[PDB]
Amino acid sequence: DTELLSIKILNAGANGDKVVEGTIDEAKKTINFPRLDVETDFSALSIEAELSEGAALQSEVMDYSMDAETNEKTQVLRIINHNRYKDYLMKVRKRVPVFGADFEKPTVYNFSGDNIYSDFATNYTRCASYDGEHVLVVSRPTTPNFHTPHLLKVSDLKRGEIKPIMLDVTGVKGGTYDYNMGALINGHVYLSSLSGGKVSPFKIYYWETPTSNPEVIANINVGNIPGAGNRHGDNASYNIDENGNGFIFFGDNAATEFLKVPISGHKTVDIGNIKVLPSKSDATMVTNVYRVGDTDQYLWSGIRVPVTLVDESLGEKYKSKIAGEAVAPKVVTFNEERYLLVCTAGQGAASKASIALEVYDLTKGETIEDALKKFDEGENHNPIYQFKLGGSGNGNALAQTDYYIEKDENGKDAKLCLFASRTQSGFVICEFPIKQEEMD
Repeated sequence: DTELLSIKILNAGANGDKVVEGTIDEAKKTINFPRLDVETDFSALSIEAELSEGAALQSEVMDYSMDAETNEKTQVLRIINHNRYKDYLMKVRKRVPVFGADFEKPTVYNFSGDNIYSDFATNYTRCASYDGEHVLVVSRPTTPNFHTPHLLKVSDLKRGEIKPIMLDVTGVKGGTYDYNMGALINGHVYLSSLSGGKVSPFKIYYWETPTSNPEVIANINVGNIPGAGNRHGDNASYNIDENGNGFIFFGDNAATEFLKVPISGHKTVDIGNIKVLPSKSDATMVTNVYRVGDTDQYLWSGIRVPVTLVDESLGEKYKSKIAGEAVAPKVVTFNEERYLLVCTAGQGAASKASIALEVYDLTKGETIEDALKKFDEGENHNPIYQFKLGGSGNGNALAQTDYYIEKDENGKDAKLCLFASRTQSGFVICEFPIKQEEMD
């Protein structure tokens, strides 16, 4: 007959004691095995086989020596008898570690497109934020819902249940709009008013918990800020660390500047150190400035401002090629990879922006500047993941991003959860597992 009925490697693994079964494809005359530990002594693999009556292996020991660079090697396994022989191509492979999120396995909770969150169907809601536990919807009340700003518990939304938890907004008044932007940070809620001129109150409010009374933490007289523009609060980039320290950036409507507003201890706004930073008309009113990790650098982008690495005074360090009206640029580190999370805005009825959550791979490179350079230099500039929110271009295309990382019982990253929201399109939560070794 002359064939190989079964085969095993008897001495795989660091300790040369793992028995690994082979798969024989008789039509193709091939033999495969699951990938072996990289610590295996591949120079002398001992094998055991079942053959047809009378057939012998040439040898029971095979040399699959590979250099550290190579992950696979094929050798001929010959079976012989009294006058016949048959050659099989036997492939042995090393395990290859894998990193980051598996973007091929999204779990999506969609409140956009056909399922657009109702408050997001008008320009009376221009902001939403997410922290894994809730979604904050900064809705100004309007027909027919008349919803004030509220939270939605993520566990409810995953079951398709919309159950608004309204914030206490007693005394939350002042400004051309009482509220417009906001954020969920450290389990707290922040909201800011829209100041329509020098004399319009520019207020920042804080909720310790969802059921707390509101606290006014700032009431900024824009008229007392030398160099400030006319209107603030159309956009906001809240950068507040785990100790409640950082800056809120507020670009003026005319895109002449940003107000950099310092915050410490979660609630203390330093009015004596508000800085006016130069912006440019191409940023537009839809623009954001977000801190890279716990470093002293930030990413700035806008409608006609590609994602740019800048210092804390908005001094330009590196302009990347990531554009397409990507706004709210956040750098996410997850399971040893580094991603850029953006939402494309779609500002102007004629805009051709994707209107989408987009993720770009920025893994290769030491620093964020190196990573942006390496991205720019590569052949492929497509996002590694996209979720289109639907809708079309409008005149108030404010968009937000956020993320949350779930860790396992051992403190290791397990699940990457990404959020984007866009005015008049809605919001999405997209969850991804860590990659698993292609156990092929």
